[PDB]
Amino acid sequence: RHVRIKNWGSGMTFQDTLHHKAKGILTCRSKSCLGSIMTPKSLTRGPRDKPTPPDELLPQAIEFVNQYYGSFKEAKIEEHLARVEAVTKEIETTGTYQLTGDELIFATKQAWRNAPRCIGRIQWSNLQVFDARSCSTAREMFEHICRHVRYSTNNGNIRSAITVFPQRSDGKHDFRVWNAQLIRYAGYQMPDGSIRGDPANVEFTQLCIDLGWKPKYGRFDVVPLVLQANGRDPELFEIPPDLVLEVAMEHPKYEWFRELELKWYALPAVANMLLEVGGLEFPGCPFNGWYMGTEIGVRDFCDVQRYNILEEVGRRMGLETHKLASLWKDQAVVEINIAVIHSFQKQNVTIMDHHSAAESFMKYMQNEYRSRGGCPADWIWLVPPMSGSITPVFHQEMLNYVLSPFYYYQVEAWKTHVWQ
Amino acid sequence: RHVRIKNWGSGMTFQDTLHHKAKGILTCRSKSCLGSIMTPKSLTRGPRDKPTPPDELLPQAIEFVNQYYGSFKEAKIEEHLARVEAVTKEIETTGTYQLTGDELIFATKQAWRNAPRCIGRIQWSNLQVFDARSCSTAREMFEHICRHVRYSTNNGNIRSAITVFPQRSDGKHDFRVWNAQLIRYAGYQMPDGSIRGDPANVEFTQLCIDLGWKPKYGRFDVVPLVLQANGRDPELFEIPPDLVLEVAMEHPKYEWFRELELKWYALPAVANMLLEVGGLEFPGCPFNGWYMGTEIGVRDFCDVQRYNILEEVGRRMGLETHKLASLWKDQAVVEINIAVIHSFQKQNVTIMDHHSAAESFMKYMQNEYRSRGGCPADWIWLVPPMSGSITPVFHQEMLNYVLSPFYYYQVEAWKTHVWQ
Ligand code: HEM
Ligand code: HEM
Ligand SMILES: C[C@H](O)[C@H](O)[C@H]1CNC2=NC(N)=NC(=O)C2=N1
Ligand SMILES: C[C@H](O)[C@H](O)[C@H]1CNc2nc(N)[nH]c(=O)c2N1
Ligand SMILES: [Zn+2]
Repeated sequence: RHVRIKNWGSGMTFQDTLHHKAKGILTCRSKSCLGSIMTPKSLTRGPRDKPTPPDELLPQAIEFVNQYYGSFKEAKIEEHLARVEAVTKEIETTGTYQLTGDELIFATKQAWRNAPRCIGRIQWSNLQVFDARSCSTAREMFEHICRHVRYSTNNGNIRSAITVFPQRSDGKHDFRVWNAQLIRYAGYQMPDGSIRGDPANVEFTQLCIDLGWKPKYGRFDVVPLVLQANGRDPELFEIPPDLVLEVAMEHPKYEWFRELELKWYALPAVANMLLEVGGLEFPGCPFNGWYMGTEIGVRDFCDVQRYNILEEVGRRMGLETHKLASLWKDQAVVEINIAVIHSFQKQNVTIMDHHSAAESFMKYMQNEYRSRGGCPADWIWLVPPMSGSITPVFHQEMLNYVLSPFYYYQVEAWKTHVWQ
Repeated sequence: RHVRIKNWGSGMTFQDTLHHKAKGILTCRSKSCLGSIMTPKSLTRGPRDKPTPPDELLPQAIEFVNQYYGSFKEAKIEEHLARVEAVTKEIETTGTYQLTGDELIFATKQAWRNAPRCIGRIQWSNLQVFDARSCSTAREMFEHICRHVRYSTNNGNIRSAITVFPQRSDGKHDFRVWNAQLIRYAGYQMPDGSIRGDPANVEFTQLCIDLGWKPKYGRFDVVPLVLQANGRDPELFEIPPDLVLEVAMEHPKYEWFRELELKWYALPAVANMLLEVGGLEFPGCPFNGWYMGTEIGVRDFCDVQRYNILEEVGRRMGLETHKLASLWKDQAVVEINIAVIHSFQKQNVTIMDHHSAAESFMKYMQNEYRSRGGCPADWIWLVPPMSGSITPVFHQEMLNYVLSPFYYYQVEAWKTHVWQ
């Protein structure tokens, strides 16, 4: 009982059976589709008070094992039986189990593939897995994070990597990075109420400030890392500036663009999500890829609740800023995006334009239906926030479902954290 | 219970209660969201062979009367309940019922209001309803439609209007327009293998040629209306040229845009949908509004399966069309859309840009929540094909659901027509 989906631009169709393996968690019903909801609690894995009862954990562990051994081109039936026995007992003995280093590598790459809002999934097999499950202290987390950052930054030739911290035990000893991103700029509410820097980051910058960080009141101040080790209250650590590559924004025809004095960091890294694997939850697993120009050019720079430079750019381009119908906003957003693309390239830092990205995703999607008869995808997030129908993705019908392993959101740590 | 949704670019939130009155017909399960499917069977109201079982009909009939009568600030229980009585008898006796003139006006507007994929809904209360439920012939249908086209074109000052043809009886005497739109250009499969005109219309165009129309082999040849009266084989009727307002495409600065020799028609009218009202189905109800610039500039002119002029425009613009990262496709699509809105304005024909349209939709969405505690909306359809996040609609979370009255899809007539 597959579900046929079609691409109205190429006529290509896929039959989807994989969604049958999905968890019955989405909130859509016959009466209503809630697909445009950003952070549904269906895509959220929140805080635990007790450890997962072992009996409850057993079935999911075996399923992951079966899934792990199932990825084997050349089946290891014997190794497979062994491992299933090993896990059953380990859970029987320790109430939990540890993934081998290879099962973790597999689990990380698979959760990326099962990430329906990620357009960069064609690179799913190129992922550096930093095993940091041995971790015990906030300082150690800091060092693992700087290693990751130096690795992935790689002097501009950005590389993907994930750092997996210790798995959740009882939920009272979680290893989590409170930051949404590893690198992110601060936002400050000035004494008169106005905001300087990234307005989306005002709340968290205050937390940092409340924890001892010295505010610098600039437009682009990298906030410090707020690390929670072993469920202890978090500690601040500042990424050494030499590990933070940044790009100054210039525009290939507009000399004055440089006067805007804009820049953005090279490393996109999600730090506050939870990796789910065979029943196990990993509350700390920062991961990164490289940038899709539109994230900076359209969202970071043009969202009204972010940097909001559209008005000022339209004005400098000499556009009919007074009427919507002149499409000045659309001319501005394109030039800003050309700037972003042009600047990273100039400085030799990895960045992909939304067209090449979408074309790579179509390729990935086809490979997925070919290999596993399915590819969970969220149309709303995959389609670029600029030139939608100009991309193949816009014209692609998709199915959105949650498989396993999966990268879930969590409740923001400060919201749940009991300070001691 | 309600469902709270929020706009991330304004902070406004709504609490949806209306969704409970929606029809449980969406195919989204907990295990899968297929909201990106374009023509789902859940949104399709197909053919019949028997009349609607009166037992099934009656409740939907009553519900409608209640809704209708409930729509007055000044209530009238006497009149209301009597109309419930009347409709009961009618269905009991006749096995069906007939709406009043005012009820039909209410149903059409209310169905428009309940049209999730419509960004134009703020205008929902301004709709001219051409009653033609007495219609009996193909020429008569053609005459009602010519009246409709003339009223709506209004010399460029476009007006919204719907023409309701007789309600379906037993499914064997459906009054229907086979064409998707009232006005649309033809697509020809040329001998050298190329396609001339609108490629998306090659199939319907061949159908017309098969029914006896003389193909003109031009790029913008209006196809003949293919009209089915009382279930009879369809009959062709070409709309008087003088009744077809068109706009020659020109760009405000690019003098060579005229060399492209493009033009488009001013009246957009969905000709093949089904109006559902209290159990009643009206397979023929052509409606129209005015154009949102993007439909023509991004979709009709830029889809690769349509006119696909992106490449030559980019070339004419002197862009690095060989490099996707140059964002040449983005610069070209912006100028194409500026030509569109410029040309319509210059020729004094009604058209609305996507920022202005998106803005009005937000105004409408709020009124709706204040009014009925709901507003079914399809995010995927409502977000313009270009510059998505620059518009407030992108940042708006929505609930998509099916209410009554409602405009559904139908299986294309030819796929089901038994030629007598
Ligand atoms: C290989 C280069 C990569 C590119 C270009 C890329 C690009 C993107 C983009 C453009 C988004 C949309 C997010 C937004 O707009 O907020 C996204 C989301 C996401 N990416 Fe990828 N990504 C890459 C690698 C990765 C890796 C390695 C992982 C996990 C190991 C990953 C996991 C995710 C997840 C989980 C989301 C959803 C985030 C959310 O819910 O906010 N990505 N990515
Ligand atoms: C008042 C000016 C109007 C504007 C600017 C407008 C604009 C639009 C746009 C841009 C779409 C998306 C279509 C696409 O891209 O395929 C749409 C869809 C739709 N409109 Fe509106 N519209 C208007 C009036 C109306 C009226 C008066 C009705 C009904 C009497 C209506 C019913 C619909 C329906 C049912 C759809 C869904 C079409 C489909 O499923 O293909 N619209 N409209
Ligand atoms: C596959 C995908 O659902 C389709 O390409 C959709 C996307 N959104 C859309 N939106 C609008 N307004 N018209 C379309 O034809 C359309 N096509
Ligand atoms: C409300 C709506 O779901 C929200 O604006 C979404 C739309 N699509 C998106 N897509 C991406 N990639 N990133 C986002 O933050 C969003 N936001
Ligand atoms: Zn859904």
